[PDB]
Amino acid sequence: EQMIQSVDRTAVTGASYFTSVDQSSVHTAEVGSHQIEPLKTSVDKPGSKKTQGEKFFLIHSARWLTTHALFHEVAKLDVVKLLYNEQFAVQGLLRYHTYARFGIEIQVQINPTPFQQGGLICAMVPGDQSYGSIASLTVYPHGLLNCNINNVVRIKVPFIYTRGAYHFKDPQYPVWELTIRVWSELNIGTGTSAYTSLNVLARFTDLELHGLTPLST
Amino acid sequence: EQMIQSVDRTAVTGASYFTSVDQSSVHTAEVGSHQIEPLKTSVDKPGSKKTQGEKFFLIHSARWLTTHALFHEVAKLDVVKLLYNEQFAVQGLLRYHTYARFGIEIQVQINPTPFQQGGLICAMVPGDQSYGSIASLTVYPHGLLNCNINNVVRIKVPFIYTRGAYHFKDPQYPVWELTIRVWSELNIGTGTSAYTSLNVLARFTDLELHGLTPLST
Amino acid sequence: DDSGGFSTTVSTEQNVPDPQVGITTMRMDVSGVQAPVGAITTIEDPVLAKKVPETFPELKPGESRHTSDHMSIYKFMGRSH
Amino acid sequence: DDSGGFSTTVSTEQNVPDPQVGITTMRMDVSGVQAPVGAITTIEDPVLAKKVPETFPELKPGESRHTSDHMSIYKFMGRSHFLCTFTFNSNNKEYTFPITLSSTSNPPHGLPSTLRWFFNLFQLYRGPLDLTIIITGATDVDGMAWFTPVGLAVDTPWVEKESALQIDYKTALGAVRFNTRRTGNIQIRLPWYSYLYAVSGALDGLGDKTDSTFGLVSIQIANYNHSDEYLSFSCYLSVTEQSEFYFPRAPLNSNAMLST
Amino acid sequence: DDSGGFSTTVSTEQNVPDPQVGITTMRMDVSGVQAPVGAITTIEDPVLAKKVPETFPELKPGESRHTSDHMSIYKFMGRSHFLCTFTFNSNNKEYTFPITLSSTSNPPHGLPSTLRWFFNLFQLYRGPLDLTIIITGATDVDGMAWFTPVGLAVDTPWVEKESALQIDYKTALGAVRFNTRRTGNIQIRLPWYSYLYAVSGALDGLGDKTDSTFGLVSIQIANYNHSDEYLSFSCYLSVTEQSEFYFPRAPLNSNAMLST
Repeated sequence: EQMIQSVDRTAVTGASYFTSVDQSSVHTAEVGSHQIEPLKTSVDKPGSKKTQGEKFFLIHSARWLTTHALFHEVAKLDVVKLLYNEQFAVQGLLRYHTYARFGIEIQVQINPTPFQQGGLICAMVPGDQSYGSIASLTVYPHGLLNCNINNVVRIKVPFIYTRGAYHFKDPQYPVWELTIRVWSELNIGTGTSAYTSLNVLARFTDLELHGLTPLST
Repeated sequence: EQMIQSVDRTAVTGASYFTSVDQSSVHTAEVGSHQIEPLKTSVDKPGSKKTQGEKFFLIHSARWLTTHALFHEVAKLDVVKLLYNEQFAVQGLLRYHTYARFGIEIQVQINPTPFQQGGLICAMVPGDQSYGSIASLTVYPHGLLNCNINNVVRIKVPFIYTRGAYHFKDPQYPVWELTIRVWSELNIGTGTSAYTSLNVLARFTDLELHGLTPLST
Repeated sequence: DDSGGFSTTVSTEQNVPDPQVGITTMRMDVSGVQAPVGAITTIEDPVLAKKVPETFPELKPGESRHTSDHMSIYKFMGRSH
Repeated sequence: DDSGGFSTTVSTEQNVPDPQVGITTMRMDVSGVQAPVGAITTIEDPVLAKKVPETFPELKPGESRHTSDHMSIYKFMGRSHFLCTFTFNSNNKEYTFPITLSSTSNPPHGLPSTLRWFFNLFQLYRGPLDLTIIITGATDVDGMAWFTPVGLAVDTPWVEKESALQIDYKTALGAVRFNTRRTGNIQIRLPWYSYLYAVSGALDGLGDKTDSTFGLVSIQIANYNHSDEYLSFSCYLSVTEQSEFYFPRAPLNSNAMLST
Repeated sequence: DDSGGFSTTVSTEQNVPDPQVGITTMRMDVSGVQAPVGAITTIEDPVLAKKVPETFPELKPGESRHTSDHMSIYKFMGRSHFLCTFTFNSNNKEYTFPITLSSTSNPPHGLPSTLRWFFNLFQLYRGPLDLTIIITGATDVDGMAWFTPVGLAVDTPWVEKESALQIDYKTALGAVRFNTRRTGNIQIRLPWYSYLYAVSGALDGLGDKTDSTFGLVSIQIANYNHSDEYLSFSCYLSVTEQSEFYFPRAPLNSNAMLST
């Protein structure tokens, strides 16, 4: 007695975070399979989280002048609040996620012409300076822009914050405030450009996500 | 004769697709490192391409009636052109990429009350039906929605198209047109609902990307 | 599954090209007095579609006489148009 | 690098905590007639920052005499500090005060003196605390002091008044009832109960309403009825070692340190 | 089956107590890319009920940080709770109150607040208890507090009056005499003396007069003679581990929880 084949009434599918439970069910219909067509269309590393979010972004820039006095703040910036924004394609990743955590890495650049002189100071301070005295900023991770020698610095911080992970729609308070001050005022010759540019870069590290959701829209 | 340490004038950084070449340079300042804080905030698989793009999406739906005649097309749909859209968070991935290629998998669902009767046919046709006669649609990958037995079907296609990979801003022509027809008309009792719903699902597979770019904005 | 496909039910294939050779040949009797089970089956889940059709008693259908084989696409399209 | 960092130049570290031990000891002469090379160096790339400073001839600086070692944070903070103090004009009323690291909060309502100066040195804090209180004046007065976690229903801070809370709703929170007579002083370890990973006092505006509050403490008195005899209180804090610390900050300016 | 049960289908169990430990720990990843089969199941035949729930991908949920573990009944109920309180207008009078699990009994006379909510969770209870009391106000007042088992001759509950009992008949029952002066607080372990297998608070009508009463406690004061100075009392309970529990019930509705 060979039994005839039994129709499968109940079967379960699933993907990513998703689930279905189906009573009409039946087997799935494939054709072909994954393929590698050995003449490659575009030979860059294929896109992925590694590809996208990890990359650098120009963030904020301001020119730096002579008339700034000691510790006149040239730059009060926020890491996070600026990244999240319409202007990037990294925007995509966050805007669909509620919770994220990450490390930060920063580049800072200027181009003093060697006839100029002065120095700048880059401090990465969580929260805010608050009433913490100016003088001590070097305690924080930092580098010293110096017209003489270094034209560039690189700072790297891992995650520091009081809760589990940051939340974009309703940030408690900005994680990393990026402060920049006039460390030694710019003194110039005569006819030299009395100004000089300043730029900033950023990228996430070990970026992790949670909580997909449309509600961002 | 112990030489004093030499300042490093020239050093090169890089990340993702990015590159810098810097003459102000110096070493990078770390603090700490990557960490795992063993009481875990949210225990889902952390987000990634796997997480996001691979998931299902509700796409299109239409009700199906009696008055439809034989082969009256209930559903003429496009896979791609609908996905790319503001309404999703998968939108994020593409909108920053020029070129993409991928496999497709489809779900289709209805709920005929067993007193109703009829059948539907789901065909995945690249390009268009064009003048290809109706009769033969079963040649294509397909399943048969049948009020009697199966309430569900699942179709899976890998990539088929005439160029290297699809391009969103300027699609040549839609890759996968999804056609649905009235295979055997709906005949009803008296007082039974004369209509029934129809829904569709999709997800990418082996999704690969290329060509980050702002120009989408 | 690296590709993430979850499922309970079997995943399979459909419409594999060139399942059989055009010419009739032996690449015994076929089926009888054993069971004609494949006669009744459901046409959806390709598994049951991929069963071999069987209906009545049969005999192995002999042999083609000629080797020239017309149902291979090439040998056909060789003739111009 | 799985994390994708590309670079030509060396990657390094900066500001490693507790590089050296406070007490002076041997854990020979130091340096001379060999080379004073580290004298001249550039201060940016932390490599050259992490070189050992060297200038003149030296001698190994002998030995501390005493073992008691004051520069370990714990052994320091073991000594308590003032916290807050107040009085009562009435019988059968309750006073509450928050314990809040807010640096913005300025005493008489807020952390005064040392503590104010203290908790602005570092971003994160967590763990248990030691609350003590001390009583003065009239005796055979009774009190109950309950501890209320952050955010749960609580009557106003910095106020002397009678509560609306169910005595149940109070006592079940855990409590200590005591007589001004017999002892009058108290030492109890505050628990660590928070939905926060940690708490921090360097904050501004919105969050300072929240992450800055370690929790609340309320005290109510009874049978003080006779108005005379002048009760008053005092409260002191110190931190056990089961608490920890994270990530130094810059210290406060002169103008931020008040005292009473 | 000696008990005679015939059946074709499997016989099984349901609702096994303490299936898992409260603290989160490891006593790998959890489930994924294998099958989420348990998602769909029928809720009746406990077999399918006893399947492990599974829905999405998961990760082993890390670790609790602290060892102190609050979901074991004992460690919870260690913390005492309010019980009852009252006063005295007079000298040389006695007040008695029953200790009764009756849920029907509504405070001020009955179990208030948490305890009321508490003992309706489970049918049976047995074992020792911990009675504490606390005193307030005038000092050099004396008292004696005797414990009376269920059913033996006892003066009325919820009443402040002088007793007719032989001082002998009192004291031999076991007693504690004490001075409001020296200490004022007391912790003593109630014995378990009953002719009942256990006691239970979910009851109605006739039996509630009986099985609901763990026992009686009376307190009498002396030398309060001078009417002034306002004595008052308070009483707290908690349960040692030598007591046990049985057979859960459903918890009370909102409208059954009162407090004072």
